[PDB]
Amino acid sequence: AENLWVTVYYGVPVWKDAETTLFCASDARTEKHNVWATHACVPTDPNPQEIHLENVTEEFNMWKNNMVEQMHTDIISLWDQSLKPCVKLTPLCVTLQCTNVTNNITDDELKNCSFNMTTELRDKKQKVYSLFYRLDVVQIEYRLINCNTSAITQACPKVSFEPIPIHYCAPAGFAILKCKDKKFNGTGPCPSVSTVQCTHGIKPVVSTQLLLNGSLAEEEVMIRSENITNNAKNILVQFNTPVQINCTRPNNNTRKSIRIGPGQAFYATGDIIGDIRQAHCNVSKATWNETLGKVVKQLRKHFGNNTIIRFANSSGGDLEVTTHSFNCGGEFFYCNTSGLFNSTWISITLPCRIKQIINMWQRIGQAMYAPPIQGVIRCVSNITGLILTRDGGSTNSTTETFRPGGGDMRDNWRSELYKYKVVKIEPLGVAPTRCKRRVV
Amino acid sequence: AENLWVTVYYGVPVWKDAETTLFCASDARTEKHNVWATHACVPTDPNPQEIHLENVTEEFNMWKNNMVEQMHTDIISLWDQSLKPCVKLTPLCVTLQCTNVTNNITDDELKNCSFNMTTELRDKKQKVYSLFYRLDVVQIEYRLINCNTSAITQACPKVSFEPIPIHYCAPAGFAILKCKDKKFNGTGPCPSVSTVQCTHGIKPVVSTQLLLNGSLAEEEVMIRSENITNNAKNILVQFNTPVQINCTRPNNNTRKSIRIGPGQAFYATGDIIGDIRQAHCNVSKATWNETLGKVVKQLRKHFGNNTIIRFANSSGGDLEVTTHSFNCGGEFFYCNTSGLFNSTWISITLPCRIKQIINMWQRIGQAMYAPPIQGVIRCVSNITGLILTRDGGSTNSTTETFRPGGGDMRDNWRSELYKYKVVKIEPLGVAPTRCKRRVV
Amino acid sequence: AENLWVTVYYGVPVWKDAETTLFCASDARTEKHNVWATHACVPTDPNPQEIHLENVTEEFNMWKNNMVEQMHTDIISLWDQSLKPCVKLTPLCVTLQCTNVTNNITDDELKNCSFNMTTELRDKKQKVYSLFYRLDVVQIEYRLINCNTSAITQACPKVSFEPIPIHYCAPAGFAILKCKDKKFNGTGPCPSVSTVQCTHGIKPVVSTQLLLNGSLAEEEVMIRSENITNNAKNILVQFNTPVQINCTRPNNNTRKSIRIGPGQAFYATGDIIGDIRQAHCNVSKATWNETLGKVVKQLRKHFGNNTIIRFANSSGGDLEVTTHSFNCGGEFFYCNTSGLFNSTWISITLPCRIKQIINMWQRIGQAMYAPPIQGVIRCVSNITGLILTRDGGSTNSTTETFRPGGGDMRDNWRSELYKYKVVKIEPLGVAPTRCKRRVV
Amino acid sequence: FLGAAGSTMGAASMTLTVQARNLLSGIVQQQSNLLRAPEAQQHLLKLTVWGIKQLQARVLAVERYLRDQQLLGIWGCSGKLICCTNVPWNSSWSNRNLSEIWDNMTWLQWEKEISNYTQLIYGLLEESQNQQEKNEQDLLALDKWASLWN
Amino acid sequence: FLGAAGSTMGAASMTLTVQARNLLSGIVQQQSNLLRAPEAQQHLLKLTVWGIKQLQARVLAVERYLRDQQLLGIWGCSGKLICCTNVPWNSSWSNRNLSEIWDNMTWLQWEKEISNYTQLIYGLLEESQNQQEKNEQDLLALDKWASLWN
Amino acid sequence: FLGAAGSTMGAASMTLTVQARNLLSGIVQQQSNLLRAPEAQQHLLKLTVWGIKQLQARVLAVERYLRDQQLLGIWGCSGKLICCTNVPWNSSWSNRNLSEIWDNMTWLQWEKEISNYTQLIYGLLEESQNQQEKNEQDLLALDKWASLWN
Ligand SMILES: *[C@@H]1O[C@H](CO)[C@@H](O[C@@H]2O[C@H](CO)[C@@H](O[C@@H]3O[C@H](CO)[C@@H](O)[C@H](O)[C@@H]3O)[C@H](O)[C@H]2NC(C)=O)[C@H](O)[C@H]1NC(C)=O
Ligand SMILES: *[C@@H]1O[C@H](CO)[C@@H](O[C@@H]2O[C@H](CO)[C@@H](O[C@@H]3O[C@H](CO)[C@@H](O)[C@H](O)[C@@H]3O)[C@H](O)[C@H]2NC(C)=O)[C@H](O)[C@H]1NC(C)=O
Ligand SMILES: *[C@@H]1O[C@H](CO)[C@@H](O[C@@H]2O[C@H](CO)[C@@H](O[C@@H]3O[C@H](CO)[C@@H](O)[C@H](O)[C@@H]3O)[C@H](O)[C@H]2NC(C)=O)[C@H](O)[C@H]1NC(C)=O
Ligand SMILES: *[C@@H]1O[C@H](CO)[C@@H](O[C@@H]2O[C@H](CO)[C@@H](O)[C@H](O)[C@H]2NC(C)=O)[C@H](O)[C@H]1NC(C)=O
Ligand SMILES: *[C@@H]1O[C@H](CO)[C@@H](O[C@@H]2O[C@H](CO)[C@@H](O)[C@H](O)[C@H]2NC(C)=O)[C@H](O)[C@H]1NC(C)=O
Ligand SMILES: *[C@@H]1O[C@H](CO)[C@@H](O[C@@H]2O[C@H](CO)[C@@H](O)[C@H](O)[C@H]2NC(C)=O)[C@H](O)[C@H]1NC(C)=O
Ligand SMILES: *[C@@H]1O[C@H](CO)[C@@H](O)[C@H](O)[C@H]1NC(C)=O
Ligand SMILES: *[C@@H]1O[C@H](CO)[C@@H](O)[C@H](O)[C@H]1NC(C)=O
Ligand SMILES: *[C@@H]1O[C@H](CO)[C@@H](O)[C@H](O)[C@H]1NC(C)=O
Ligand SMILES: *[C@@H]1O[C@H](CO)[C@@H](O)[C@H](O)[C@H]1NC(C)=O
Ligand SMILES: *[C@@H]1O[C@H](CO)[C@@H](O)[C@H](O)[C@H]1NC(C)=O
Repeated sequence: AENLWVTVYYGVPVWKDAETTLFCASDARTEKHNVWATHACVPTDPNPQEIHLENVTEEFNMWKNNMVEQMHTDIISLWDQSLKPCVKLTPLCVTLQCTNVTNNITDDELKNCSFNMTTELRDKKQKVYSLFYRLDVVQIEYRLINCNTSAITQACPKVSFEPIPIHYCAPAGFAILKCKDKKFNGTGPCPSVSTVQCTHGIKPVVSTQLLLNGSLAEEEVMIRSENITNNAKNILVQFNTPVQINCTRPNNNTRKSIRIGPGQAFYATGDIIGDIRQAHCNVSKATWNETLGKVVKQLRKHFGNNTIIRFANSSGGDLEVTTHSFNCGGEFFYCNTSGLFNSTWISITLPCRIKQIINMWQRIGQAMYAPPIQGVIRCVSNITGLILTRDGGSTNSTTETFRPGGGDMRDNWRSELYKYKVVKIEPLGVAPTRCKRRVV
Repeated sequence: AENLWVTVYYGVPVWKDAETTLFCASDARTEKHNVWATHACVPTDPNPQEIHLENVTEEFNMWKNNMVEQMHTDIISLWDQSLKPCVKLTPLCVTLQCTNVTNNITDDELKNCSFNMTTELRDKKQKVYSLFYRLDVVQIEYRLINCNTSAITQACPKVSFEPIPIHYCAPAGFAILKCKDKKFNGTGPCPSVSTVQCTHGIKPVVSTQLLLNGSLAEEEVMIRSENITNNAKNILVQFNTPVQINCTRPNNNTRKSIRIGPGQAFYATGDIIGDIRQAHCNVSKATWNETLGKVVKQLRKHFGNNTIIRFANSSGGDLEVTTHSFNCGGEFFYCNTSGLFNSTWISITLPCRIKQIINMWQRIGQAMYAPPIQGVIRCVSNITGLILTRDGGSTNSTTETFRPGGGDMRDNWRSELYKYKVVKIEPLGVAPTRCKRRVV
Repeated sequence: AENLWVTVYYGVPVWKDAETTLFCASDARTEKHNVWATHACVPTDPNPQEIHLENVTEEFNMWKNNMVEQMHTDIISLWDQSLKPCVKLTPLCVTLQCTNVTNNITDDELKNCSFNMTTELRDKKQKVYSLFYRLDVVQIEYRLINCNTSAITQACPKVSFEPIPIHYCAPAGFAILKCKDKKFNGTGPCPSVSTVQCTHGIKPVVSTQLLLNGSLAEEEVMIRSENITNNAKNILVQFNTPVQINCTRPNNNTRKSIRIGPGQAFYATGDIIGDIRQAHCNVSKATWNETLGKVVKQLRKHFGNNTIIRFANSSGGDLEVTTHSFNCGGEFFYCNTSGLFNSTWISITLPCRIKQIINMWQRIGQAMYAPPIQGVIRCVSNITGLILTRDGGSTNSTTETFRPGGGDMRDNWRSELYKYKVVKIEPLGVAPTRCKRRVV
Repeated sequence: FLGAAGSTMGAASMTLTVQARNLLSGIVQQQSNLLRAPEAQQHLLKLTVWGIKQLQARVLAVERYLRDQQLLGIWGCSGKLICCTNVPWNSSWSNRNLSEIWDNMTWLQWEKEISNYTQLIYGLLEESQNQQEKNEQDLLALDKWASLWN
Repeated sequence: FLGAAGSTMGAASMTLTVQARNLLSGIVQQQSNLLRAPEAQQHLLKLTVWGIKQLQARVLAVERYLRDQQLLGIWGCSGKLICCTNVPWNSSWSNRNLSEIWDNMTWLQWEKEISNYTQLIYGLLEESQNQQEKNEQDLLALDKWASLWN
Repeated sequence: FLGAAGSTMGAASMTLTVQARNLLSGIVQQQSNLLRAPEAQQHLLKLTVWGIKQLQARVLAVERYLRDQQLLGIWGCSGKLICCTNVPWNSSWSNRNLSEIWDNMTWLQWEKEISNYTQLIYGLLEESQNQQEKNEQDLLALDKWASLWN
């Protein structure tokens, strides 16, 4: 043939994998003082134009994904930005003269503490009623647990904690791929992909050991891991059935407002109406038994169909590695979920404790104080899966043991950003053809 | 005719009404530590190129104007940014052992208070002389009024409070219209408009009930309202005559510097030279009588020429809705301007009080403390109009009653941004002509 | 000839002198918590492409240079940004009951002070061991020197103070010239210039009276001044020989951690191992004698070869204008460098004192507190020159006197940004030629 | 600048006789005030109120000032302030007298005429500009010597 | 948008038949979401988390969206979405069958072919575009009347 | 980059023989350092000193790098690095010998010659480019068949 000639083509549909910043997008509905809404960052969220491609088998990854770190670092930054302008509680770390409570059943408990406080005109102090839990006070008669670490600034009561769903929208010159293959496990070439400009609604919940409200898979309940071979890797599992958790807190929980110095009110738990019962969550034993059977039957796909045993969350660590922990309406629960794991191989209540002073929910250092909630607390929604660990050890052939591990928060959003990927767009392409310029 | 062909035209002089941010512009003159200058934000302010158009009757609005909110929200943001790095006075909210003053005439007054203070080496406290006013202390012997609300950080003494005029300049792709019709009342099609790049000098003064230094209209003193029909609408009025207000404060007002802890000086009023008189503002009764006659004669244009009565402020409320309040050289006056409103239908002094602790000048919450000014305070400049309210009620035909209402601050700048409007520029236009491309 | 026609040329290599912002650039090596690294601002620092021009004699200036102010204002801004999140020491300004130390030689000294402190549960105070120096406490038995000025927030111990070198890179549309003439004194037309995109490695050290680690000149040790004529101008001098300063601090300096309130640790000097000697720096007298001979022989170039005398820095004044002051491994030295200046016309130790509380190293106002360093401190590197002052006066002909002045910090970086200049690029140029457009 | 916006398009036929009455340079010469002092302020002040409000307004003018240059590029009209098309005055049913248009009608009134179908015109332009014309240019890649115009 | 990226270049010869499958306007119409609400939020909030993260991402798209317009300008191809050169298909040793290329090969696979020497092509383009051609245009500044084509 | 700035325009006639001695790509390839690490830093740090100082410098280069592209568009010279005009070398009284200019004079010295009247040249260019030429192109909208060149 003749000598061809290179011809540029501007707008070629090619892409490379890249890394860049994204941005939230949500909708309007007043009271946009939500700690993740940041008063409606991009409040548009327009109609979701989605385009299939159908002729490309693009590879994916969930364990090298970059969006989960951008999700994780924005959550902590939206956390402290919300927690900044509220009231410090550095005058609260004092000695506490405490005693027990006596109105109702044992095995709940609480402590009746009082202290010199209210600090109003810099000159007059008062002996103040207060009612604290356990697991936040220590002896020496008492002090708060966090006074050997740093400050204890409280939450503003006007803000909320309902994780309204957000949408990550790509900036210009970038695109969001989305694997539509309903059996894409964790990592590899997805045969059926599609392109969106923004993600779907992603509720930024926070829960150890049991991820709630999710994005439920299809009826093959999927198993997700980096590699099954290494025992030191957490295992994600996704559901297909919205199993319910009817959680509640029994008591009525009267608030008591305290003046501290200048116009800085402080809210402490007043004396409650007087029916001290236990916080608990009812789970139907039948449906829970059926979901584990679907789990173990696809667990036997990965290795030999023999001797599956489940165990209590690993002993030791700080509540947050052992109990299924979460919040319900701005009230932070800690449930001994031992009673879910016996050996499955061929209604349930759960004892829920309550902390009020919380650590930084990932870090050590600064710590927040939850205000009390008036009335009776009850909330309920679905689970979507668990975080499990294979123990391994000397079990060369049999007695396979699983315990519901998981302490990191990134594995929550890894379970929802698995089917997304970001690519840059390179609109400059060249090709040889038979055209040549007419040189004047 | 033949089929025409569409022809683009890039740079067509069309516009749409839009909303965008603007920016200040001023001039240089050291001591640019002015709370609105923000150390000369755009210190250029070049020559004012103004272009008339003469063939367009463009509509306007002053009650849907967007620039007043951008003016209002920048003033509060320039306020708190100035008030941030100064000294907090949270050690000042203590008990005060007070007594009266005895040197001069009654009906002025002041309180001789003392307290344990100076807090210097965290260990030594002192009984400190102080001299406070009334209207900022309450009994229980005394405390400051703001200690049941929030903190009381003081002003830095090096900054000033003279409202130097600024210029709002449009960004690129936008334009500032300006109605030149000298009888444009509030809202409608202005026949003679013109375009500027920046506004004129706008002094950001703050005054209830009597707006000062203004932008004076022509000899028809204009009446401005949203609608005359609704009685619950404030009525702006613009002058044409610079009536003078010779304000002064009599006393000499010695300062007294106090050391508080680390290097945080505090300024309190020392014992004055000893001629305790009243703060007052002299107004010429003749010229004030003539201005009201021009007002009422154009008030009779809007409705029947009968029975105009003016009143003092009604329904009580805080000072700031009842007294004409302002500052004079960083000293905040409150004058019972009852003596200006009798029934006009056919030299004056005014009792001025002084607060020192001021609330947030719009909001509730944080509050500033004015430092004292040494020497004798006297200042004088023009008025440009009032803010009035029609009462209405059962007065179906006669006895029309007006009282000088007005509590909002946006109506100040509504009286000066009425003759301005911002438009985006859409330089892309199409038209059919007789040209067609020569296709190769 | 015929009428020529103007022809634009886009990308003409012309320049004008301009002023704009630059940015740092450095390299990676963890522990990027350096107070000037700002966690590796631009951590690239690529290969230094340098281009000579060889046919242009471009003028320079070092006394009208703009980059030194951008260097100076970035250092203070990187200072306070590092000093912001650390611990305030406003509870430390209390009365101190002090006494001397008795273990070793006199003429070192230190004070054994104790105070009511540790403030842990807002209610319990303790008598605390502490060991302070002199030159930071005053009588009334004692208090810190800075409690009559402002607060005394301490340094975070995890950060460092080693001045790692940075690179100022020009932004787009700008260029950095660089004079290669090895005898360019301070100001004038440099015959051999070259262009770089980024500067070389510039260590941002801070030292009065003796600039260390430098950028050493060629063997003609250069003399730099604005003009020799005015006596009120500092004189820079650049070396060519890396003379060594073996500095050390003898003692072992045990740390003692103190709990203050909430989780705010405080580090005070514990009781040392017990060999109290003097801090000193050994300088070889031979090499120091030879360097001064090269200095005076080129000093005689500027004026008559007669009667050169050098002096101590007069008497009185502060430390920072009199002693050669610096830090060594986060430990701030003050050495009476009297013993370097006798009349030169034809091993040395130096008594080094230590402050711990430092002022703002240029300003008055806020002040930092250095934490102690454990172990034995010893560090050594080169000098590159001095800052001298001509006294003048009535010495019309003879007895020329020099004293090592210099209090400003800008003259440090003036000694390294002298051979650099920034220019904007104007790529639009026109010229007449013989071409004309073919009008259709 | 905007000197004959109130005029009719006949008396704004002089606007296209001049630099679109200096509209395009007016889009960009308004930047010169904020070009002149974004840096010349020498103040510390620890904080910037206009550090975003200027910068948000500054890049707003750039993107708006680039969408048109991108749109004139997509219609082959980049650089040309005035250019005609190959799409005719189509069946757009705002069909009328020419000397009604280029004699007595303002540009604002002209905008009020064709406010509708403006996006319909805008999609219509790139059809004839690329989807027929550029492949017709690829049909000009033959260069025969004996049977060119058969 | 990206509607036939998975196709071969033969079935992406329809992409160049359309607006490069709407890629270039897709580069700039994605800005319209952040064009629509950067200011419409009316909140004080005293502090901005996205005050830089949006603004850094916003000007990142502009500079990337201008390097290509600068690169098409340097190859004389500004405005032209498709243009050929004077540099031929050179000794670049990825020499093969044409109807292997424009029938059965994706653009991504085509990128995998000439991922190397891509910068070598890019330097090669401006050589014939300026270093011979523009001075050849300066050689067209003669305008004789009797001895033009000697 | 800037490799023959010290040369005369005769020895910078080789600069226009090359890519204006790589000046225009040098305007934009200097952005690639700040293109390479604005985001690759993974640090929290709660506050940004260069969050504005880079961003102010970044958009300063864009607007300056767009005023020229806007100015070459207004003179019909967009894309052309070198183009002549219809305005001749006018009565601008810096009239001299050509081989004084294109043999022995630097561009900086050439700037020192015509530092004055530079804005007078710049207004002069758009006069012949639009105010006569574009309406002369509108005079080419006739297409007769029997009496074209009367
Ligand atoms: C589980 O899913 C629910 C589904 O919405 C999440 O929202 C919670 O929904 C319940 C309704 O069952 C809300 O309780 C009540 O809502 C009424 C509405 O009229 C309100 O007036 C009451 O004051 C009460 O709040 C509940 O507020 C709402 N939010 C929370 C935080 O419980 C729920 O968030 C999901 N739970 C988890 C752990 O993801
Ligand atoms: C009313 O209009 C005046 C006109 O300037 C505004 O400025 C005030 O002007 C007076 C002069 O009559 C200033 O008083 C004195 O100025 C001298 C100048 O030599 C100065 O040395 C004295 O220390 C004293 O300040 C006055 O400072 C100045 N500013 C104020 C705040 O009064 C005045 O602001 C206007 N008043 C209102 C309420 O708008
Ligand atoms: C003078 O020049 C030296 C050259 O590096 C600057 O760095 C200092 O170098 C000394 C080494 O002689 C360091 O001392 C020791 O380094 C070892 C490395 O193994 C380290 O493990 C020890 O803990 C000890 O630090 C010294 O750290 C280092 N920095 C300082 C601040 O002294 C030195 O900065 C230059 N001095 C001046 C005043 O410019
Ligand atoms: C999940 O699906 C992926 C799809 O690629 C599988 O990944 C690879 O599969 C091949 C063929 O079986 C193996 O040779 C590779 O080792 C697999 N890589 C990885 C990272 O797994 C994978 O086998 C599937 N299953 C699991 C448990 O990951
Ligand atoms: C102020 O001038 C405007 C100019 O338009 C007048 O506004 C309208 O006038 C027409 C005719 O009189 C009325 O039908 C409308 O109801 C008016 N609208 C409004 C909002 O006023 C207006 O009448 C003049 N006077 C006042 C007091 O506004
Ligand atoms: C340093 O070198 C510069 C190079 O220009 C000299 O500067 C000028 O030199 C001429 C001729 O000797 C004098 O007329 C000027 O007064 C000099 N200007 C300045 C600012 O010095 C200079 O003489 C050299 N020496 C010093 C000590 O600066
Ligand atoms: C839980 O599952 C049900 C059943 O599909 C669904 O309707 C609901 O939206 C889910 N989420 C909740 C209750 O938050
Ligand atoms: C008040 O009115 C007079 C009279 O026109 C004018 O000269 C002066 O500038 C006005 N403003 C003042 C005194 O602030
Ligand atoms: C000091 O001078 C020596 C000799 O050239 C050199 O090797 C060294 O890098 C210099 N700097 C130091 C020790 O910091
Ligand atoms: C306005 O229109 C009139 C026609 O009555 C015309 O004479 C005048 O020039 C026009 N002015 C402008 C600025 O267009
Ligand atoms: C994918 O390729 C097939 C050829 O087997 C073709 O029929 C189809 O149109 C292609 N689809 C796309 C979206 O390119």
